Amino acid sequence: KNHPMLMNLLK
Amino acid sequence: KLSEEQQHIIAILLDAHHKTYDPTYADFRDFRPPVRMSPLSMLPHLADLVSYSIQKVIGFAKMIPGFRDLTSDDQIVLLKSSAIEVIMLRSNQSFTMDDMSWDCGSQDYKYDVTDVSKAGHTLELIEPLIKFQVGLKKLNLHEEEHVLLMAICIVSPDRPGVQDAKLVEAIQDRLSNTLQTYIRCRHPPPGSHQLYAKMIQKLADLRSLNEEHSKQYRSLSFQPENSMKLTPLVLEVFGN
Ligand SMILES: C=C1[C@H](O)CC(=C/C=C2\CCC[C@]3(C)[C@@H]([C@H](C)CCCC(C)(C)O)CC[C@@H]23)C[C@H]1O
Ligand SMILES: CCN(CC)c1ccc2ccc(=O)oc2c1
Repeated sequence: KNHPMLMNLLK
Repeated sequence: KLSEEQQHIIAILLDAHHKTYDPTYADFRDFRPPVRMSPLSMLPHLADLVSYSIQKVIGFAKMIPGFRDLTSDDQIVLLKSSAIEVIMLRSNQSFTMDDMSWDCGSQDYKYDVTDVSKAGHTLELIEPLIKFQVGLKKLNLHEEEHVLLMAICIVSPDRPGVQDAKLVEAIQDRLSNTLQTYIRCRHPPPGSHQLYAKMIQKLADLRSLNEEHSKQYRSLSFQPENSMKLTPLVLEVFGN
């Protein structure tokens, strides 16, 4: 939830 | 005995750690330089090391069996709450009893109590951080046990905000049972004595280390002049 960089590194 | 599945898990976690942990520390040349001249002198350097270390912990986490069956939101909750803990655990590999420091290959990249103070933290964190490192070092873990401990720490069902706790528990259980069973079959006495329970104790020490760090981090980061010295990834992951 508003964690664009973490979500990117996780994809 | 140690099942085929359990042997597979350990092989996976070893490989994942090796891909995400360079024991030469070659990438440390990309970090803002260290300065040990100067309040918060070491903050740029250590902010960068942690930001890198965050990325590497994510790259480890992704390769944990089961981790990806988790929703993206749960993956996020688990990494956000465990990141500092896994950086503390993974740092034990560079940490040396010889002089109570993290030894990353060269004098430039060797960090002690004073360095961590020059990054905005106090002894209320650093002292029990060093003692943790010493207690973890004394266990003399097999690399297999090390990678399983980091994995078990990432996949903890109790972290607040976890929607699908039962799936997180089942994933963790597979790793916990792999670890109990590995200690029994491959870790000879006396080093194996209560070793599991001493490993889980370290997970409890990490909760307390996490809390303290979160609180010193809040105080550090509220000051917009220090938050300027951090990275965007450290800001998103630890908070803003
Ligand atoms: C690659 C690695 C690890 O990922 C991290 C390494 C060391 C870890 C350290 C040594 C210096 C002090 C560190 C960074 C601690 C320090 C309190 C983190 C501070 C982060 C901040 C943003 C300033 O709050 C945590 C872990 C400690 C070296 C090496 O073993
Ligand atoms: C040889 C390919 N790579 C990544 C460089 C690695 C790195 C570390 C390990 C560690 C263990 C393992 O079983 O395989 C590995 C492969």
